[PDB]
Amino acid sequence: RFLKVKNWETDVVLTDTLHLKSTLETGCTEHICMGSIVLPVRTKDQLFPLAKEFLDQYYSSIKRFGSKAHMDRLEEVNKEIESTSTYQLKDTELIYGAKHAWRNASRCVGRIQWSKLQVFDARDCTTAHGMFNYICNHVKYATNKGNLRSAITIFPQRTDGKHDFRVWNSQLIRYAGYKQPDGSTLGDPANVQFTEICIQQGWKAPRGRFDVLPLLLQANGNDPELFQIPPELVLEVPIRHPKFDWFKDLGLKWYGLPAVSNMLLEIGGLEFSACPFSGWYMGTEIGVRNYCDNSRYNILEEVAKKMDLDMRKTSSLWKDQALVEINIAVLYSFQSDKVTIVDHHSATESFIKHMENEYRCRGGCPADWVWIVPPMSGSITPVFHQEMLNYRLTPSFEYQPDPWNTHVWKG
Amino acid sequence: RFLKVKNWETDVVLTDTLHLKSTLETGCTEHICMGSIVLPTKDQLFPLAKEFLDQYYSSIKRFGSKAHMDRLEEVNKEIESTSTYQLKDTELIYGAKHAWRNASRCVGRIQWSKLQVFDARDCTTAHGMFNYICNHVKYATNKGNLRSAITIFPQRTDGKHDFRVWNSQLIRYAGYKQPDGSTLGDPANVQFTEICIQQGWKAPRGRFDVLPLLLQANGNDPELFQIPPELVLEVPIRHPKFDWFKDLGLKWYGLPAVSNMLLEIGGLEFSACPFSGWYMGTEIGVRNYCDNSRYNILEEVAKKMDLDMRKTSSLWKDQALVEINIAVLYSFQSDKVTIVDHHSATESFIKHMENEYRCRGGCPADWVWIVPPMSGSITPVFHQEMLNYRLTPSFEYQPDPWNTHVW
Ligand code: HEM
Ligand code: HEM
Ligand SMILES: Cc1ccnc(CCCCCO[C@H]2CNC[C@H]2Cc2cc(C)cc(N)n2)c1
Ligand SMILES: Cc1ccnc(CCCCCO[C@H]2CNC[C@H]2Cc2cc(C)cc(N)n2)c1
Ligand SMILES: C[C@H](O)[C@H](O)[C@H]1CNc2nc(N)[nH]c(=O)c2N1
Ligand SMILES: C[C@H](O)[C@H](O)[C@H]1CNc2nc(N)[nH]c(=O)c2N1
Ligand SMILES: [Zn+2]
Repeated sequence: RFLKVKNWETDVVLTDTLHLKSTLETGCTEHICMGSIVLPVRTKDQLFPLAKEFLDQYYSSIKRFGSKAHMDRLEEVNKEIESTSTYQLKDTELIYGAKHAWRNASRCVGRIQWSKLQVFDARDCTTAHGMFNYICNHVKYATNKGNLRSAITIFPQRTDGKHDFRVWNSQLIRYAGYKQPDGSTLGDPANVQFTEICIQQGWKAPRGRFDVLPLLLQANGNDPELFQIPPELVLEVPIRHPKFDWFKDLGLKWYGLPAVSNMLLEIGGLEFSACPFSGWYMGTEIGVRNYCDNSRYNILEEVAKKMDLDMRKTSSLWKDQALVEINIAVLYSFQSDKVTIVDHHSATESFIKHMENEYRCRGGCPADWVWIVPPMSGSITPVFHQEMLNYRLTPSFEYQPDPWNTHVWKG
Repeated sequence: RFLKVKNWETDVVLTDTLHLKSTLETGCTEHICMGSIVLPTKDQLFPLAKEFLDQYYSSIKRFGSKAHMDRLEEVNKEIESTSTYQLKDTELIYGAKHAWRNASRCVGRIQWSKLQVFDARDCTTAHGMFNYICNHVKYATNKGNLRSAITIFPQRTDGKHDFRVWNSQLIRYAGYKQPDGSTLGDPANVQFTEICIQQGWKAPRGRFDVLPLLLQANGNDPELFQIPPELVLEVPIRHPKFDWFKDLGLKWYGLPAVSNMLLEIGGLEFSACPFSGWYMGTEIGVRNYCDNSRYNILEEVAKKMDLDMRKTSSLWKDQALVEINIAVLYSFQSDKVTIVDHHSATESFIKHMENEYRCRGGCPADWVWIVPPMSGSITPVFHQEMLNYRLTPSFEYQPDPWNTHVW
């Protein structure tokens, strides 16, 4: 079967066949769409088909499908599964698999970049100290003094589900949040609960507005351990505005390195529960969401007060006005310090070229419109006007429950 | 089977049960989401009639009463004998209000129970259609104090006698492709303008020419009528700070009046059912003015503001966008023509969703349409999970009449 998508600005129509390779389920049915819902231990029996389907894809991609090497590898994996209940990926398969999980991530606007990903194989790691070292090397490499390079570090896969590797941080670099007795929050409200865990685990909190959190790292199902990232490895950008000289005195800064650490990477039915990955920011992530969400730094009012905007009626668009100036400030600041960042115009235009290329060479590009459209100025970006199809391909990144909810404390 | 929706700003979780009463199909499957796609007999009729009459009688707390049973009987008898049936006035009004209540793409549904219904089922000719539509236009406009209204022409019979308003909205501007290669006016209406010209309209050939109505009665060939100019309330666009803004020569009409949809009530199909409310400011300022395939004015405005248009990263487009939208709202407000900004409208919709969840067990909503086309995440709907599903009575898209009509 063929599915068509239309761009309503260009009338360009594309045809999807790749959706036929999807088997995992969406949340939707013929009677309900769950497109805006945020969140909508394996047998031998289920594992070999998953391994086979992955190795078939890998061997096709290298133009060796049905070769002796392909068949010998299926045979070798089959025997390893029957003998040991699992199997190990070759380094080449791991690299391919991690690049493909990114290529297949339908909520990611930055996928034009998917084939340039540095993969750090950390499957020989055994302790939380070893994980700390691996993560430092990833941060230093990816940062590259501001010229950011995408990278992922892949710790040992799940075995019985009782020996998982996990990074408890949701991203490698994040700012502490502290709920005050008077109900206000100091620092980032998104990280209050994780900050509390850190403190209980014995972190000495500086209690400021931008305290970089310590890593909490679990190796081999053991209780997690605290480590502080060397501050010299944490690149930060003070935020200022090209015209408004009072903007700097808001005291805002942000970190350069966005590095998601709470997702699970599935390749060939194997589960990598600790696979931190990093790219670079699109400016709206910081300027729109991190600064302006009501439940985050929530700076809209203070900025609009300083701009002397008419704040008595929402219809003056004061919030929209302040929003744009904050976002100019973020892009200006990153650019002035030579830290990689991309604006939402450039990123979405590149995504559309990526998507057309995918349709032409791969037969499709699963994309989640709800997430791809930027959180400001939606319809003046080309993605707003682009019909998209969302479906689930493996290899994939997946959500997983936060580890403090599931961990069995050894004590 | 019982579904939860969460707001990620407030942590409020609501439980949806209303979706189980859902009838039509979404276009999604378990394998593929099509959430972003813009367009995804006597025997058939009585179940549809019964489903509707049951909900109606339920709504007036008379479910299972003799009057309920008697009406179901009357309607069964009428379909068996005539192949169709007629709605009572009370039913028609309930149906129309509920079609709006059910419109998953409409942010303005807090208003759904205040809808003036004009019953034009007695209409027989296109001149009649024109008269009904002028009265709707004048009633709804109410000298700038807009009032929601729908006018309902006769229902489909054998499908060869359809009433249709050929126009996509009662009030729209002409578009003309020029020797230049550019487009004069609204590029969204080029094809329809050509049809008008073909049918005999003398086009003034300007940037903002109000199109004539093309009305089809009883499946006859459509006829042209110009809406009295004095009934079309328009607003010149100016900016409260930028003196030069007025010289762009921009204006928009005050009354948004969708005329191309099909209203389905109790299985009956009302193919001409123009309805109107009032504008959310972004509809004009973001979409009508700034879409590349619409009036596409961003460049011209940015230039008048003397922004750095060298690099996308200076956010020149974003700056100009906010200003264009400030001007739209200020102009409508100064001239006292009802308008709502996207902040106030989405705040109201969240309140309406809570009402619907508490009082009805849910609210079908299409997030892709509900979130405004600028400043998405600074409106509360962005952080609200929504479930989209199709309830009847409903408004539905239908084929453009010119592809369907035989002359
Ligand atoms: C290289 C520059 C990149 C840019 C500009 C970028 C951009 C983005 C943005 C804006 C989002 C939405 C984030 C949000 O709203 O919180 C996102 C989501 C995501 N991206 Fe990327 N991305 C990049 C690289 C990467 C890399 C290297 C990977 C993995 C190898 C990745 C995988 C993902 C995944 C799995 C999501 C979904 C995250 C979630 O559900 O929490 N991206 N991307
Ligand atoms: C009273 C003020 C109203 C407001 C502020 C409002 C708001 C809106 C907005 C912003 C849209 C999206 C339009 C677009 O993006 O092109 C919309 C769509 C829609 N509304 Fe409303 N609305 C109002 C009244 C009504 C009424 C009175 C009805 C029916 C009686 C209605 C039914 C619909 C339907 C069916 C759609 C989807 C239209 C389509 O798919 O083309 N609305 N509404
Ligand atoms: C590699 C890269 C490049 C550019 N940006 C990034 C940062 C992405 C961070 C995502 C942060 O999102 C936070 C805030 N809201 C939901 C949460 C992420 C999330 C939450 C849930 C429940 C599910 C899910 N899939 N994803 C990473
Ligand atoms: C009553 C009211 C209140 C506020 N605004 C309005 C105006 C809505 C007009 C809708 C016109 O929009 C045009 C351009 N994009 C979608 C399209 C309407 C539409 C188009 C298509 C192809 C399908 C569909 N269901 N609906 C009406
Ligand atoms: C409820 C809704 O799906 C939620 O707020 C989503 C919307 N779109 C998003 N888009 C991105 N890129 N990131 C997000 O966190 C969200 N949040
Ligand atoms: C492809 C995509 O669905 C299309 O551009 C949509 C997005 N959201 C929209 N939202 C509204 N309110 N109106 C629209 O016309 C659209 N267009
Ligand atoms: Zn869906």
